[PDB]
Amino acid sequence: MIHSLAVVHESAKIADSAIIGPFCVIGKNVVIGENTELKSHVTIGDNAVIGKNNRIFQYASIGDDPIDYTYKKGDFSQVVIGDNNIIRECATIHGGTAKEIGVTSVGNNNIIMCYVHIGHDCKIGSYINLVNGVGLAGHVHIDDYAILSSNVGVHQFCRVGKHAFIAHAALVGKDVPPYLMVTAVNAGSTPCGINTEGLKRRGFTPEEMKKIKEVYKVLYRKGLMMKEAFEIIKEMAKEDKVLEPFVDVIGTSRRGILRDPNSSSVDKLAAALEHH
Amino acid sequence: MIHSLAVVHESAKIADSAIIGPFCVIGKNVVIGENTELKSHVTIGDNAVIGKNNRIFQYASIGDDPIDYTYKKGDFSQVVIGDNNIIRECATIHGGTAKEIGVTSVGNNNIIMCYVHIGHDCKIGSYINLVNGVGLAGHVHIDDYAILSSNVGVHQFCRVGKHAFIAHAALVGKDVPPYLMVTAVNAGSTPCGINTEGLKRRGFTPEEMKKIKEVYKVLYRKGLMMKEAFEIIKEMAKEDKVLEPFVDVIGTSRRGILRDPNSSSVDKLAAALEHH
Amino acid sequence: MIHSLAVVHESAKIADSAIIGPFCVIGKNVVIGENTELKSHVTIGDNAVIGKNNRIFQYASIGDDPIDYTYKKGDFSQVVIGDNNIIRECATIHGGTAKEIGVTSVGNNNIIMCYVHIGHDCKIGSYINLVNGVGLAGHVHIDDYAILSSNVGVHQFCRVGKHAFIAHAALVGKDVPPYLMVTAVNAGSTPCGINTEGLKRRGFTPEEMKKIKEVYKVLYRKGLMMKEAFEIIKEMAKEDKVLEPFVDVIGTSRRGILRDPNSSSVDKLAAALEHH
Repeated sequence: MIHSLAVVHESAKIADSAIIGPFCVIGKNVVIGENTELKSHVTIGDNAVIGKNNRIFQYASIGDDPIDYTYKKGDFSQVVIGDNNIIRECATIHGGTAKEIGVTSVGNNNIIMCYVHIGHDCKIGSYINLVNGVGLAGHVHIDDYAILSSNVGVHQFCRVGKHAFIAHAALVGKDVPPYLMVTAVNAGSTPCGINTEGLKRRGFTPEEMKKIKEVYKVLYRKGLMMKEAFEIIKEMAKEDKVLEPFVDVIGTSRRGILRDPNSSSVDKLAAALEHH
Repeated sequence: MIHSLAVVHESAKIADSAIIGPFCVIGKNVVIGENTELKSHVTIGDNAVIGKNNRIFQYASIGDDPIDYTYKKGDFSQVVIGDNNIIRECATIHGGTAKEIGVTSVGNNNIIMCYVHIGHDCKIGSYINLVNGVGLAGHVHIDDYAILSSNVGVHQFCRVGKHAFIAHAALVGKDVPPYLMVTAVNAGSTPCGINTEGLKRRGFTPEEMKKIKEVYKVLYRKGLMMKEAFEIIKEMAKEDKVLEPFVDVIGTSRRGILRDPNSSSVDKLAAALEHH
Repeated sequence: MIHSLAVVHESAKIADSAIIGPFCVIGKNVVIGENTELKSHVTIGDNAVIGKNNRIFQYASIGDDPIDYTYKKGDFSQVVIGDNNIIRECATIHGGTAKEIGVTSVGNNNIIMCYVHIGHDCKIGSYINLVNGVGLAGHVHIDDYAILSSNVGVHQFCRVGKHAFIAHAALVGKDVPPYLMVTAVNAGSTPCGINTEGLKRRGFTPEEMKKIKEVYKVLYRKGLMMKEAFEIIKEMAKEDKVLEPFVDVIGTSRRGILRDPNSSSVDKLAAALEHH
């Protein structure tokens, strides 16, 4: 039911089973799917497409103007949201810009928590947790099952690979390989092993986790340069397909791969001081 | 007066002298006490109990669903708020969960500032300042008179003892003894002496402050392990009751006590290089 | 047009061409100028003065009570905002206090982004970017063209000089000279050269940039104390007027000047180990 105290543009298409609470404002050419609830005080920008079974909390702003100095009124701007999402209080999801395709997209089954910001042209996958205060600048890709903890910041054009975990207040300025744990290097971020807890919970087998950890070693513990490491990883991925996401993220990197700048202190050459 | 433009469920109990501003949304079985003002755009969740003389600012969300993967609709969730509180813009206070008692509680005379988040099952005491952007994950206990500065984050199940001061952007991952100053170790937090400024202002005497500082030494400067330090503190507390809160926080710790990991650099054994 | 679903006090003066969206709340003795839009859900506090061509987004709170323990009802509190500003979602701009003049002021052509907090008695100049989550405690001065990146915090009474750039999550606790790049020293902030990118974009010439960089050297690379450096800078400013803002910020400092505490590691005396 559309509450009598909501404002809805007449061109909006709202499924019968959708709940539009009091004091919601729904813009031009919006589509809202079946069984989606907008609790109260929700603003939906022009052209937004929202799927089924979504729960959107008060003071969430969805599909409104990008914050981009290159944007000007007359540009087409859109947010697409999938199904089964929870979007909490004061979240902001902005539409895309003309320099790409004008689309910000969010997939399925995500938990987007309080004060979370998803900037213009982001691509958010499925089954993701964005904890309170996460901020994603424009053009950020977050892959399936990733966890970004509270106050995590991700700079423009960065990618977080599948099943990664980013710890409280880490700043992500380079691409994060899948499966990784990333801690705050106070200002910045560093690799901190594999997300073994998430992986066990999601049904990864000992054999799969062994291969993922070996890739971690190849990347960060064997004294190899990125060219040499990537070549080894590609060969590994042939036999073990659970490693394919490594090939994706590293191969298509825009901003370079997250490194451990202090690996030389703990790599093979540092720790091998005996024969055998 | 209940503004004509507010939405109030008919089962809500609102004192005559309460002010419910325009565009407020008040849920089922809510109780709002005498002389409490809800300025405008305030959302109050089902079952919430709010005391007297409270001032709640626009876009504050109080008593709504917990963010907890263990929560499911059908669970009883409640926020209890005491008297004389100020709750500022965009604050979020979530109800409790079924794994405890389903109650988040806030005491008296608190200042909860802009964008502050009080997660499920928190217990907030009285006379506390939570500065802009403070985030408290579930099950956090904040004791009386504590100051948590801007952007302070506290992880789940942690406790901040009475009269503590937590500096800008510190992350609290262990229990904080009463009376302490805590600074940001950039990512994390460390002890930085006693909150002498707050303590003087609150009427603590030279004798009391001398004993509190001696406990600081026992904990962090005498080269003692926690078992040995706690035993000394317990004996001290018999003679001087101002130390009792030390016994409370340390004795009942869930997450361990905040340490100085670099105490060995500045302890008795490091600084004693002469006789006498 | 004033939307039928907005609440406007009868003493408010609103220009014909102003757009007051649905669910806005406009307080006593407010003035809103020509061609300013308040999108929806905007709260404007008593006595606020807003200029022309402003665009203010949903859930922005402007001109309401200061967060100051010295403030009491009956004190005059005001926000003044200039022209051509963009103020994004969930921004909070608080009025001034009685200990100064009771005025918070914002100039022209600013971009104030999501969740930005401008505390009591701030003075914000023109052409400034305050990126998401910036927090300015009371009495903060931000000079023209400054960029404060996401989650930057500025303590009370601090000044950021013209054309400065403050990097992600830096904490500003001292005055920042004009033209500087400032990075997060994880907890705190440090000088990191000159804002050469902003300066080139704003039409600064090679000669001007050469002089600005020489002042950087005088301040941070020649092993000089602040008294000696300031005296040299003052003489430099006579010949080259682009340096005058250095004289302003350093000469009138309330909180001291931002230093590089580790300059002795990289100064003239450290790097000069040969003749010639």
